Amino acid sequence: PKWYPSEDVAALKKTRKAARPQKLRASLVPGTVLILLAGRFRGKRVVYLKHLEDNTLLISGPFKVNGVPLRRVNARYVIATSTKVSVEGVNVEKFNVEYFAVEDQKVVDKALIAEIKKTPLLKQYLSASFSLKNGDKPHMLKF
Amino acid sequence: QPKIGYGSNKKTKFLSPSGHKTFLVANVKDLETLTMHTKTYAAEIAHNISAKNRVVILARAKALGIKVTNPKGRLALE
Amino acid sequence: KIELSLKLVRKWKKQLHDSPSLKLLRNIISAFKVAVNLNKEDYKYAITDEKAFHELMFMVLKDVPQAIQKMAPYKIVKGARTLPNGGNVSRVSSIVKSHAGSLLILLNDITNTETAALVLHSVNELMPYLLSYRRILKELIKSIVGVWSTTRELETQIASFAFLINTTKEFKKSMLETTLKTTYSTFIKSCRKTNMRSMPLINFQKNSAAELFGIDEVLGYQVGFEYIRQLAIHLRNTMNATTKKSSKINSAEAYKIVYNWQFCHSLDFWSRVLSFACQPEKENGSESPLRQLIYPLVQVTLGVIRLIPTPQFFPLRFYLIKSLIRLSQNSGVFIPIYPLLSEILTSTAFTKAPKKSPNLAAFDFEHNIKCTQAYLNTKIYQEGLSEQFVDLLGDYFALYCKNIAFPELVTPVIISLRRYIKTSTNVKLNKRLSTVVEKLNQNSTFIQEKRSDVEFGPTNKSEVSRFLNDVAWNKTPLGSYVAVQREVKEEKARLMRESMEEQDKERETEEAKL
Amino acid sequence: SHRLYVKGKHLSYQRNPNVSLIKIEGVATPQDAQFYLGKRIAYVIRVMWGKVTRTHGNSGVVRATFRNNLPAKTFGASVRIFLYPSNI
Amino acid sequence: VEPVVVIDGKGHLVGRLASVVAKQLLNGQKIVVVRAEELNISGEFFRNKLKYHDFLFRAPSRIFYKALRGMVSHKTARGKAALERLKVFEGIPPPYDKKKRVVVPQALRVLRLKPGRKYTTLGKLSTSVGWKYEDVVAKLEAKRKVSSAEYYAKKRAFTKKVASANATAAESDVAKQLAALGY
RNA sequence: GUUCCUGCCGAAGUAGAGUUAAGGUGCCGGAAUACACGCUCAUCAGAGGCGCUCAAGCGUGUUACCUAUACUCUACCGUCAGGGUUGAUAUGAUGCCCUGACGAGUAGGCAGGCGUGGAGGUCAGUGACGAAGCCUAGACCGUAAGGUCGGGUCGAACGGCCUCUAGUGCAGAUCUUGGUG
RNA sequence: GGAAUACUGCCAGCUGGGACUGAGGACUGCGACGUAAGUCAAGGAUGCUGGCAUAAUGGUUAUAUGCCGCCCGUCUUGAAA
RNA sequence: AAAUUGUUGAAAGGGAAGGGCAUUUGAUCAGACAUGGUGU
Ligand SMILES: [Mg+2]
Ligand SMILES: [Mg+2]
Ligand SMILES: [Mg+2]
Ligand SMILES: [Mg+2]
Ligand SMILES: [Mg+2]
Ligand SMILES: [Mg+2]
Ligand SMILES: [Mg+2]
Ligand SMILES: [Mg+2]
Ligand SMILES: [Mg+2]
Ligand SMILES: [Mg+2]
Ligand SMILES: [Mg+2]
Repeated sequence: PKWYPSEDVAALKKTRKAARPQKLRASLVPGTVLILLAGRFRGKRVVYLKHLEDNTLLISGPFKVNGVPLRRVNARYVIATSTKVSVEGVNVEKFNVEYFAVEDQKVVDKALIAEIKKTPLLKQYLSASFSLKNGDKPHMLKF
Repeated sequence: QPKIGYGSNKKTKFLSPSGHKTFLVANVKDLETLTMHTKTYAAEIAHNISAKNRVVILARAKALGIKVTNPKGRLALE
Repeated sequence: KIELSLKLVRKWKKQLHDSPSLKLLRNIISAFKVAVNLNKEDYKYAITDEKAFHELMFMVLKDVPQAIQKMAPYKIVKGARTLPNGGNVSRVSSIVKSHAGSLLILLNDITNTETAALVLHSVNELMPYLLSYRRILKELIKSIVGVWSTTRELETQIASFAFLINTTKEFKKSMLETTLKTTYSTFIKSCRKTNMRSMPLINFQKNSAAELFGIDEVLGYQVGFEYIRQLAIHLRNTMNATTKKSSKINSAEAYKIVYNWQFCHSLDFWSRVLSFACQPEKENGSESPLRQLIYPLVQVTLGVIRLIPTPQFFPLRFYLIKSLIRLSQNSGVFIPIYPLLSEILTSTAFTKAPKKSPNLAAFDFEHNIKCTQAYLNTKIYQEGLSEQFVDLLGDYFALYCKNIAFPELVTPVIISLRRYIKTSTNVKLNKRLSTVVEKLNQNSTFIQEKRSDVEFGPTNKSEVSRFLNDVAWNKTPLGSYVAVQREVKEEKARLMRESMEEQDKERETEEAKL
Repeated sequence: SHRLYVKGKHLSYQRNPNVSLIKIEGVATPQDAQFYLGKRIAYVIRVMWGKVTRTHGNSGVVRATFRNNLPAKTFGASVRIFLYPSNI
Repeated sequence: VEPVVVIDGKGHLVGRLASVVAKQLLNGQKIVVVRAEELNISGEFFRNKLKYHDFLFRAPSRIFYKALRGMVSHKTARGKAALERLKVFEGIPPPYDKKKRVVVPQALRVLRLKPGRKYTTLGKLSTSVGWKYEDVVAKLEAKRKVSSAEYYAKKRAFTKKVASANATAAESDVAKQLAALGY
């Protein structure tokens, strides 16, 4: 109170806007392969592990397969393909949002590779990048 | 074609891009009427003021902390 | 929010003089920031006592630099004050980075000499941290140039320029390419409206900025050559615009763009700069780069003088003529100026009899650029125009008053003058022109009698430059005349100033009783 | 190749400089154009960003809004349309 | 779909071809027109003759250029740019003689003009209005047709080679396994 | 003859989004050179320009599509109407605030602003450190008539404000005169 | 005989993608749900993430190169013509 | 005093001076957070 209020302070009206947990798109499910459309790893195929509280999807390359480390990715900048891997092998509880502010990636990668081996040619798929060739129309293209 | 529908909003009317309404000032006494309304108003020295008076007005305005719209006019050009 | 108390400032100063810490410096600087931003805008500190505020200002400006130096003592290297490498320096550097624009606000709000000196000194002891920034070092040199440009106190201007020299000569790398730019840009846009009051001040500004260009022989050449070229662009734009038919911008009255005081201020400042750099002693038998800019400057000035041969702008011609005479005096370059003067001697003012005689005040040829349309075709204006013209001839032909080439520099002029004198109707003009004619013939005879005893030919430049080195220039018939005339002019200007000064004194008396 | 977009042409204005008409390759029907709604447009060095708003006509031309309107000299200029924000 | 499109002028109508080309140019596509002397116009020979006259450039290419410029707002910056994008020629000059040339179906005379309706050939019009070069172009065209017959023979041989290569690829396994699995 | 700008009432509005009438979907130009029928190409074919002839000509139906002073919602500006507000308002109860309706309008009529002079009163107004007048493809303000400032020009006095009183820019003809062929 | 489908109509039935608007500034009301306390999508947008400047860029001016227009009034479309 | 005519000087240009449009190359000017605090 060391200064009397010069002019006046207009208090903001109370806001009836409570934040609620996000409702993700139906295609996104744990163990779903993803295509990243921007950033350092744009056009690179990655695996989906879990959805964080702050609405940043968590993804692993695996770094072993394609050199993409554990990372947070925005959901809207990602395409979801119809091919899946079982994520039950990897537990994915410890690492969280605040944690993001090598050994863990190795632990995750061993379990995820274990499931990757069963499906044919999946490692090659995750290794290679994606791009649009001439004559490719996305709207028909089933991803 | 001019017409009333083009009229500007009252809350934004008569406002410079700096956000200060321009008020004409002739002498120090008229400057002092804008002592606290520094946020709402900015002073503008009249065209007919002599150079000797303009420096005094500018000094008093700086002391009061009132924005002058046209300083360095007739003390500098443009 | 902490409130400033006379206790708190006393404690901060108490622990400043013994064992300060970065926390204390940030606290002091934040309080200082509030203090300087009270009128112009969250803040941790509140100020209520004038004693506490004054004490804060005092201790800050006079001792926060001292503590800053003590924490991070700079070392003199090759004449420059340079900080060392270390973590503690970087922390202090951010602290000075948090003090700098409070100093800037003080600089922009200077109103008197002593406050200017204090702010400039405190700023002086904080260069070595602020040389690392360019939003601050530029605005610093931009602000003090602003003070050097807008102050009406000659002492404040002297303090600002002394600061500019002292800081510039130490470092020369970050600032010098900006000091020159800011000063000459002052002479372009933020130029002071001319009047008998501002003449000594603007003369000091020019005589001061001239020295800065001369310090760095090469870099000055880099700067001025660019800026003079800017003038040429305007010069070329107006010539084409007037001459061509295009109705783009002011075909008929384009003179307004180039026939302005700011432009004449420019061309005078450049002559002063080149004259300063090209002086024989500073030359010291060593060529300087600035001499090569003499030719561009002369071409620009001559191009400006001839762009209008109208009476309304004869005062403009006279000022640039004096500038060219100065340049030739200092550098020794041969400027042809008589063709211009004799070319004006066909005008309607130098030739036709006066029409009106309202008995107005005499025109201030020294301190004006324009006739104002009331002095046109008047007895006073003709009588003053000729008064200037005759003395300008006296000066120009007094430059070579003691040279061996003066006879043949005089012959074509005496013949043409007698042609004009014999055909001119105005009696007073013929009397004045006559005087110069006989004195020119007299000095021609003087030089002839002194040259009849010479054994070396024109090719021997060494001896030609030695001719009458024993004789003073003022002892020649044209010197002894014109020197006296200069006094009869100089005294006049003095009695103007020693008059105008009193007018203000008298004016002051009135506000005492108001 | 590293292309993750389709380079499309800017046709003209709505006729309104604010709205622009964009022709995108391999899109014959409005139904095909419905996929591209909401995608980011980038005219390319300087870049101006925008988005696809809604379809325009039966030929598959779409409307587009940029943060600053196009200078009107780019009618027929190449323009990029990215896949993000993806809805698939 | 190509950096440059070469359109044959034969059997096309000046208005429809010009409109289509102008629309393409305004979209940035670069188009070059060749063999414009044999361009077609609907109506009778006299009417087109007097139309070009009441306009009164004699060459067919220039007539096509005028017809196309009538579409484009040439006085604007955009129209000028569209105009430098265009190219028009009588006969095929080099190097486009070595490049295949598309047809615009919308402007084809065979698909547009009804049998038993008088039309006019632009070459005859241009010659009648004072274009004294229809003769030299015809011989160049005949030489071009001889070269094109040789090229057609070469293309037939190339197609036979392509058939042999396609047969060779058929008896390879990997393509057959891929097709059965997918694609 | 016309009658500074804006607004209002009335015989016989601004901006964003969507929808839609009349129309239109070869290009200029935004929309299918879409469909489905009957026709017609005639030396009178047949419709802004270029152009069109199994039409880009007709009549007859189908959808799709483009979009306006039209309709809906929102925000804004105005006029109108209904209201709230004093043991006093955080700014002239002729103030501030809330809510709603309308804005085409011909004939006719009414109001509010801008500018020009006259007079009374007033700003202890402004002025050689530059008053008035004029210009200003400069900046700010107002929907506009315009206003303020900057600069130029100008070179000695004049302006702002309350009141009453006078009083807003163009067109064209008979021709006339001088001057030039 | 058994129904199905088509059409019309209703749903205070779910769920997805778009676009424009974010007007208001202490609280008050109708409400909803909460054992309750409190919370909310209920009388007009808040939250999270990233970057945030000698930049992003903006203005003025000058040449050369070519394209178009090119006596003036009226007229004209939407506009030169 | 305008309006008008003539000599001389400067510049541009082409048979008219002349504009608008596009490209080209340059020259030159303006371009904050002086972010409130804490920490070693
Ligand atoms: Mg003025
Ligand atoms: Mg509307
Ligand atoms: Mg609409
Ligand atoms: Mg209130
Ligand atoms: Mg009503
Ligand atoms: Mg009505
Ligand atoms: Mg009065
Ligand atoms: Mg005016
Ligand atoms: Mg405005
Ligand atoms: Mg919906
Ligand atoms: Mg010449």
